[PDB]
Amino acid sequence: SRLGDLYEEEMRELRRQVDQLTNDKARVEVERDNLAEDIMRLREKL
Amino acid sequence: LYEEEMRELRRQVDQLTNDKARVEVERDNLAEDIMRLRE
Repeated sequence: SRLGDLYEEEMRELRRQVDQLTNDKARVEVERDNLAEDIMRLREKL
Repeated sequence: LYEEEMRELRRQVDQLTNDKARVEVERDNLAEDIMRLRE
């Protein structure tokens, strides 16, 4: 009943949080690597 | 067998959550060093 459907509402919500974090994490990695690029450039300008 | 899913997605989320907190620290320390540099 409401029980059968509730689990689907979870798997949905859970796989949704995954995709969120999966993305947000990729996006932080990019912030990260880029800050490093920036440090490299600033360093070669010595 | 349904739990296996509900608990994997549940772990997978905890993993990502930790992985992302970690990468945020990496990023932020980088940003702080850039400040330390230009500063």
